[PDB]
Amino acid sequence: DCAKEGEVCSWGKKCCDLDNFYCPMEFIPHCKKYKPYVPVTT
Repeated sequence: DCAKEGEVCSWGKKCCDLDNFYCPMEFIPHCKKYKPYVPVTT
C-alpha cells in the first residue's frame, strides 16, 4: 500500500514513488510530481 499522486503523505503514508513525487510541508501534504535539477536557496 502507498500514497498515489494527490494522496496524503508523511504522517499519512509514503508516496509510492518518492523519486518522481515529493511530500509537501503543510497540515495535509499531498503527493506531487516534480523533477528539479537546479535547486536554489529559499
